[PDB]
Amino acid sequence: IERGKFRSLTLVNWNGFFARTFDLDELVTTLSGGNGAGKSTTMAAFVTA
Amino acid sequence: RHFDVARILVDQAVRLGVAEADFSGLPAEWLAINDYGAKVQAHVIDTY
Amino acid sequence: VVVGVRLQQVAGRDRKVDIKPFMIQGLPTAIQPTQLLTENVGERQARVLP
Repeated sequence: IERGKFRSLTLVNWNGFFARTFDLDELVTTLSGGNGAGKSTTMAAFVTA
Repeated sequence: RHFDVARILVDQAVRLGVAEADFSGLPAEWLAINDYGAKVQAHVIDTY
Repeated sequence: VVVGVRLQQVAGRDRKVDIKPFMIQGLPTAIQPTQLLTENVGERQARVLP
């Protein structure tokens, strides 16, 4: 009960993200843009964290 | 229609310059933009 | 609970990277991660602190 939740992700001095933060949704955190927008870089930042 | 609206607006607004406060290290807040609970996180676009 | 990793581009012919994990507990709910890691120096663009 009362499962813990990821609330925020932060990328510092990353290519395309100097001081970026994403507020992580409880169910659906969808990140979208043009191709090559660093989207893969965002998932990479999370996973390497 | 509001969601369909918002995307269309954003896809336009963001292309015009970028927000300078984004690099201050201070996250923007989720300003409400209508009833029913819709919110937008956005720094003020300043540098065109 | 905040968790995180420091990263650094290791100089060399091969594009290497060095990583260091860390954790923080008891942080005030108000303070955002960016503030802790970034120094809002008088310059337009904030610094990132080791």
